[PDB]
Amino acid sequence: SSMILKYPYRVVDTHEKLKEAVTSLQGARSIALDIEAFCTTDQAKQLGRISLVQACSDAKPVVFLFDVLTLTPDVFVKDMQSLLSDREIRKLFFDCRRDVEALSCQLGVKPEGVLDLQVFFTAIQWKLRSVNRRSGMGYVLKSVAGLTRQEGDSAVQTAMTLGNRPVWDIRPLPDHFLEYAAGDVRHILLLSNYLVGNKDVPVDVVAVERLTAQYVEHYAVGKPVITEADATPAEVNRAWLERYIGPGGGCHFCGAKGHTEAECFKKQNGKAKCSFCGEVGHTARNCFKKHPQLL
Ligand SMILES: Nc1ncnc2c1ncn2[C@@H]1O[C@H](COP(=O)(O)O)[C@@H](O)[C@H]1O
Ligand SMILES: [Mn+2]
Ligand SMILES: [Mn+2]
Ligand SMILES: [Zn+2]
Ligand SMILES: [Zn+2]
Repeated sequence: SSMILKYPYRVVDTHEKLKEAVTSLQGARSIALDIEAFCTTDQAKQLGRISLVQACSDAKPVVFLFDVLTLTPDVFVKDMQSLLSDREIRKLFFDCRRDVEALSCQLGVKPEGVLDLQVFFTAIQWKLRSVNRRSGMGYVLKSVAGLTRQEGDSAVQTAMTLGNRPVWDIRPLPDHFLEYAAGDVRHILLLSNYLVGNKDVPVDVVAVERLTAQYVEHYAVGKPVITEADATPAEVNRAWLERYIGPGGGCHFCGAKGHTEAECFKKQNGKAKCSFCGEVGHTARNCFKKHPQLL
């Protein structure tokens, strides 16, 4: 699965290349998606103009970078909409809210069969700790796969953070912009191997598909979305978490919300440590080394 991180990118910027990419993605079971958009100077909620859509599936070891700007939304949608609409093909996102709004407003398509892995992580946190906070991809990759995420080129990130120019409008795109764009979908598809079809994961994939579908419905309405689904940008609607995931959990050792027993201070600090030999698990009064007359 760390093979996914070495998938090279192909730029899909012609009608011919688009048919080929579409043919390959049609054979997939899961497709990780992302959007790179023109930076908004204003810094309002919606993504700016779609520049690239990035796709990486379990059907081929490759990241497609669809140059929507060059192809035009019209040509892109003609060939991609049935695949986007096909609920039998899982679309994997990391925070789908804005991406879905953009697909709806700018391309006229609503994706079906969507799974939001940022929402998946929060659902796990809800189930175990009563935490409805959203985590960045870095934190999630670390916590779930033990991977330190290789950041993208700092020029790209800096240009974007300044917010005074579009950034993603230049053509051709330099190589380091393309490599930046390909980053997220590889991480998304990698991450889905740890979350989907894994019995160590305490939430059902279908419950998260159902929570994801609330986000798709809220954000794919053909127009800019005014009222947000979540109380603040960095969390997940608690009422939706109760509905699709169930009641929030907490620490089985001390009863408090916010942590599990493996992270409980009181559980670790409460365990017997031998004052004589140092080993956790017995007291001194039961220590074979301190008292050999117990052998
Ligand atoms: N630091 C940033 N400052 C401004 N816009 C950003 C920034 N990061 C991302 N964006 C915008 O959001 C899009 C999605 O980025 P990402 O969520 O990494 O896939 C980018 O293509 C930009 O349009
Ligand atoms: Mn994104
Ligand atoms: Mn991205
Ligand atoms: Zn505790
Ligand atoms: Zn001892």
